Amino acid sequence: ANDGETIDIDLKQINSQTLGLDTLNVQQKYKVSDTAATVTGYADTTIAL
Amino acid sequence: QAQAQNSQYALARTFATQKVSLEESVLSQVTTAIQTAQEKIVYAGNGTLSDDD
Repeated sequence: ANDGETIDIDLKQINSQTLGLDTLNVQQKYKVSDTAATVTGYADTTIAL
Repeated sequence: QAQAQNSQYALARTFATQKVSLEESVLSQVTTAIQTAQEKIVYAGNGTLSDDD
C-alpha cells in the first residue's frame, strides 16, 4: 500500500537471433554449372511508326 | 443582567454549533473521497496497464 513496495518481473527478447540460430543450416553446397539457353522471338516497343 | 448574559452565551453557542457540525458533515465525505483516491493511485501502480487504461 506504500510507494515503492514493488515486486518486479524481467523479460527477455527471445527469437531466432537472440538464440544464435538464425543462420542454423545443415545443407551442403551444390556444384554449379551453366549453359547458354538460346533466346527467341520478338517484342513490341513503345515507339510508333 | 446576569440572566441576560447567560442567555447571550446560549445564543452564541447555538450559532456556533450550527457550524462545526456542518464542517464534520462535509469533511466526512471529503475523507471518503480522499480514501478512494488513494485506492485509485494504488491501482495506477499496476505495471501492466495499457496507455488507455
